[PDB]
Amino acid sequence: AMRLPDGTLQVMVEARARAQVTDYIPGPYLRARGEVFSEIFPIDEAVVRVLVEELKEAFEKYVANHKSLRLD
Amino acid sequence: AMRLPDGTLQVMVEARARAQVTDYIPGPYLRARGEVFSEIFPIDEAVVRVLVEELKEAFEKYVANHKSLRLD
Repeated sequence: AMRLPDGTLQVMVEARARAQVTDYIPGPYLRARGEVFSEIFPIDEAVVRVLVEELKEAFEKYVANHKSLRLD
Repeated sequence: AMRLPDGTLQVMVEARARAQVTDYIPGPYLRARGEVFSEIFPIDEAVVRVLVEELKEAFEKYVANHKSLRLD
């Protein structure tokens, strides 16, 4: 984080995990707590790899259409 | 500035940017009160790079084929 003497405070953040909200407090301030973590992983990743190849093909095709999408 | 006694002036120029007039002051001579210039900046020139060649070929193949305009 870097500070600037102009009334605008800019800070960069990175996402690491998720959280759940069950208890709610009328803010300000707002306070909650998570109960369980919900996450799943792919199974039999051969089809997942085929889908990844198709997604890469789609991304490559989209790159070839960057003549008007304004992207590097 | 190089002059002749014939009422005609030859001056070489190099334009910087277009200038507009908001309030006109009658003369003679007619004087104009300038304001902030209407300037632009290039952002995300990736599309501009393709546009440059697309615009270039249109007259590059024209002057080469059609010669009545007689451009260099």
